[PDB]
Amino acid sequence: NLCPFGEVFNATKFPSVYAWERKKISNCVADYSVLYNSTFFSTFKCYGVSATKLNDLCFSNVYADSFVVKGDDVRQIAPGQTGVIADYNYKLPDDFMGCVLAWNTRNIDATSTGNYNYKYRYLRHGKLRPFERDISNVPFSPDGKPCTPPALNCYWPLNDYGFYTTTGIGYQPYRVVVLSFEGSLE
Amino acid sequence: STTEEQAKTFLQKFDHEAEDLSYRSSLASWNYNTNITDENVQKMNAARAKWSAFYEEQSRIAKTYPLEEIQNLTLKRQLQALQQSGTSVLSADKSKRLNTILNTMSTIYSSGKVLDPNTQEYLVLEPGLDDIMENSEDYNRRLWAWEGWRAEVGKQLRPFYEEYVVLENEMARANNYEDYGDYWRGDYEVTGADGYDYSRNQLIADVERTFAEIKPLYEQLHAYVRAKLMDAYPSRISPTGCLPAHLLGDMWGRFWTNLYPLTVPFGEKPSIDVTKEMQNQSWDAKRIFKEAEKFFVSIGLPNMTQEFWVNSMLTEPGDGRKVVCHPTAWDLGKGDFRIKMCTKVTMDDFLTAHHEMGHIQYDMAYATQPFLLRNGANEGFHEAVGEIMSLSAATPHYLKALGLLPPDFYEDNVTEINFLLKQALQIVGTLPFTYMLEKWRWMVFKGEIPKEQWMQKWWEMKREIVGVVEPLPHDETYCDPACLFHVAEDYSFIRYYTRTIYQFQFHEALCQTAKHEGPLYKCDISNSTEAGQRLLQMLHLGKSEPWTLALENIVGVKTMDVKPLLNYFEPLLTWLKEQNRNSPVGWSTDWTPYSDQSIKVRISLKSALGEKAYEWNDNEMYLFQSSVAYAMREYFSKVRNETIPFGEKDVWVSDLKPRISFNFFVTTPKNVSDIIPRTEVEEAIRMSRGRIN
Ligand SMILES: [Zn+2]
Repeated sequence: NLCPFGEVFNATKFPSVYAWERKKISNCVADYSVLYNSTFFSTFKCYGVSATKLNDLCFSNVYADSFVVKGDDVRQIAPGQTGVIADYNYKLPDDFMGCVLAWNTRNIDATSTGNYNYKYRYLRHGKLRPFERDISNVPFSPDGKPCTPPALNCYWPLNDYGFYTTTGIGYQPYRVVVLSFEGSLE
Repeated sequence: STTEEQAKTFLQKFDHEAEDLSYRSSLASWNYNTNITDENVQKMNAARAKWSAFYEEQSRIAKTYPLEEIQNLTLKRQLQALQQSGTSVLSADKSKRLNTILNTMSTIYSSGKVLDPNTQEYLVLEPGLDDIMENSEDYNRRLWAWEGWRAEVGKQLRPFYEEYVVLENEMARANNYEDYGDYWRGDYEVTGADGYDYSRNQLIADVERTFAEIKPLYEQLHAYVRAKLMDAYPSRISPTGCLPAHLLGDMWGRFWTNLYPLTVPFGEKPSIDVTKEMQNQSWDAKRIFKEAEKFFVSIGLPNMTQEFWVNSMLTEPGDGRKVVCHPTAWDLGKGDFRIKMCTKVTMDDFLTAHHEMGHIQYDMAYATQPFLLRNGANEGFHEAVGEIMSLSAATPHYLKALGLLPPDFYEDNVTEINFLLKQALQIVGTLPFTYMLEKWRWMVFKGEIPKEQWMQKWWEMKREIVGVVEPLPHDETYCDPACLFHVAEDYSFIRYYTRTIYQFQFHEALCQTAKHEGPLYKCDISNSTEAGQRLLQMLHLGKSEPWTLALENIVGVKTMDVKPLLNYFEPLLTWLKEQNRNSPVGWSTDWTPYSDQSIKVRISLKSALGEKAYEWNDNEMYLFQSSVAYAMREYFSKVRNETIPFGEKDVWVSDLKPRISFNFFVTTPKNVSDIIPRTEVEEAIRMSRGRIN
C-alpha cells in the first residue's frame, strides 16, 4: 500500500513538543515525491542522507515524530543542538539519519486571543537522551527536594506556548515532523 | 543549589510569564489607541493591571535572592532591574494617599482652563491656550493666557505638590536614597562595573559641567532673540535685560521654535520644504515608510519585518474609528514591532517616519537580550537614536538622492543659516530650561529650597540660568513649575537634557565613521554601512551593559560630552557673533516688565524690637494690598468718573522683604497686561499723607 504521509503532515492533531508522538511506517512503498517537490515546508534539513537519493534507497522503517514548536525553536531540532527543546523536550542523536520537516502553521495553531494548547518543558533534572520522552508534570525544585507549589523555588516544569497571529515568525507556531530511517546497517 | 542557581531558575519562570503578560498588556493598549471606545479602555486597563500586579508580586520574590551572592553579571543585572521596589516600601496609608495626590495632580492639569474676557467662553490648554502661546503675537493676549494658566492650574496644584514632595521623599529614603531627586538620578547609576561606575552625584556634576559650556552658545542665541523681540514688542522688553516669560513661543518657554517667524535670519529666502514635491510625485503614507526603510537598509540595519507592514497603522483609518494621532513606535513583544502614525504626505511626517523607525530598529536590535534587559541603555538613549535619524533625513544631500530636490540644487549660506537657527530655537533654547527646571526639583526634593522659597528660587534661577523674567510677580501661592505636564505628572525631566547631549555625540561619531568632510549639520550617514555597524554595537546591548560602556561602544568615551553639540552649531555661533556686534550679549536680573511702574514701600518699625507681643511678619502684609485697591477704586470713580471693582487681586507685590520693604503696583482687573502708571497711583498717595519721598 501507499505510505500514509497525508495522515501525518495533514493530521488535524499535532501533539505538544514534550509529549511528541511517533508513528511507525513500514510495509508500504515509500513515495516521498510530495515532500521535496512541494514548497510547503520551511525546512527540509536532511541528516546523514540526501533528499534526492531518498527515492533510490529503499527497504527501511520510517518513524514520524510529530510536534509543534515555536518559530525560533526549529533551530534546536538539529542533531547536536542545545536549548530547552533539545535538552528537555526532544533530542536528536549526533548520528541521526533522516530529514526534519517544519512548516509555519500560524493560520492553524495561532489565534487572535492566543492559543495556549501547546506546552514545552523548560525545567528538568538532566538532559533527555536521544529519542527519549518525559511526560511527567511533577513540580520542579533546583535542589531536587519535592515540594508543593505555589512556594519559593518550586515551579511547574511545563509552560504553555502563547501563539498569536500577530507575533513575528520566530514566535509563530511551526509543525515539525521528524523522519527517522532504518539504516542499511541494521 | 546555590542562590545564583535558584535566582537563575526564578528568572526563567519570570521571563516566560512576563513575556505573555507584557505582550497581552501591549496588545490591549494597541487596540485602544487604534480604536478608542469605552470597551477598549476596560480591556487596556485590565491587561495593564495584570502585568503591574504580576511585576510587583514578582519583584519582592526577586529580593529574596541577594545580589552579592550572584557571581554572574548577566543574572545580576536582571535581578537588579527586577529588585527595584519604588513605592512598595511605603505603608498602606501612605501609598494610598500618594496615589490620591498623583491622580489629583493629573486631574487638575488635565481639566485646567481659563475664561476669556469674552465671558461666555472657556479656553482649554489644547488647542485654545496653546494657539495663543504658539501663534498669537499680541503682548496683552499672551500675558492673559500665560498668567491665566499659572493662576488657575498652578495655584490649585500648590498644596498637592507640597504634600507630593513629602510623600515622595519618605519613599526614597525608605529605599535608602537621600531624597526623591536622588531616586530619580538612579537611572544613570552604575555600581557593579569597574571603571564604568556612574554615581547619582556624578550625574549632577556632569549636567552642571556640560551646561557651563552651552552657556556661551545660549547667551549669543538669547541676545539675538532678544533683539528680534524688541522689533516685535517695542518698549516692552529691555535691550540689556531678560526675556518676558510669555513671549517665548509657548506656554512654558520650553522651546523657542515658535519664535522662528519673528527671529528668522533671512526671511526672503524660503525653507527647504519638500512636502509639495512629494504631492507631485504621487507619494503616499506607505511610500514614506518604504523610503524610510531603505535609509536603514542602506547603513546595514535590518529591514522591517513583513509582520510590521500588515500590523502597523501607517495612516488614519478610512472607517469612522477614533485613533490617537500621536506618532509612536511600538515594541509589543514576541517579535511584534509596530508604528502608529496618522501619516500625511507632508515633509514633517516624512522626518517623523525616520524618527519612529529609529526606535523600531533599536527595539529589533536588543530583541535577543533577556526580557529584563530589553530596553535602552538609559532613559536618554532611546530618544537619541531616533533623533539622529531625522538629522540625516533632513539633509539636502538625502533629499536630492531621493529625487525630492532637483539635482542642480544650490544650498545657499542663507538657507543653511536659517536651518541652524531653526534647530537652535528647538535644541539649544530648551537646554537651559531643562537644566533649570530639573535643578529646581533636585533642590526642592533635597530640602535645599524651603517651601516658603519655592517661588522665590524658581524665578530667581529663571532670571539667572534661563535669562527669563516673570511678567508678573508670583508670590508663594503659585506653583509655576507644576503648570508643566511633566512636573505635575511625576516624570523625571533630565532625560530631555541628556538625550540632547547624547544625540550629537552619536551623530558626530557616526558622521566620523561615515568619513563626512565638512560641517556637521550637512552630514548624511546614508549608504555608509560602517556607520550602521558602529551603531549596532550600542543598539544590540540594550540594558545588558552599563550605559557608560554602551556609550563608549559608539562614541569612544564613557562620559557625557557637549563639544559635539557645540560643533553642530559652530556655523551658527560664528553668524550670531557677527550679528550681536552692536547688541548687548547677556542679561541683567534687575530689570522686570513691572519694575518701571513699581512703587517701593518703606516700612518704619515703630514698635519695640524683640517683642513677642507683635509678630509683624506675614499676617499683616495682605491688608495693604486690599487697602491700596480702595484708594485707587475711589480715585477712579471720583476723578475718572468710571467705576471699576478694584480688589486685592489687582494690587501686585514684588521683592517682599518682611518687616523691611516691598515693591508694589496695581493693574486694571482682567487687564493685567496694562499696569496703571505710578504717577496716577502716587497722585492717589499724595492725596493722603506722604509716607515715602
Ligand atoms: Zn520618539
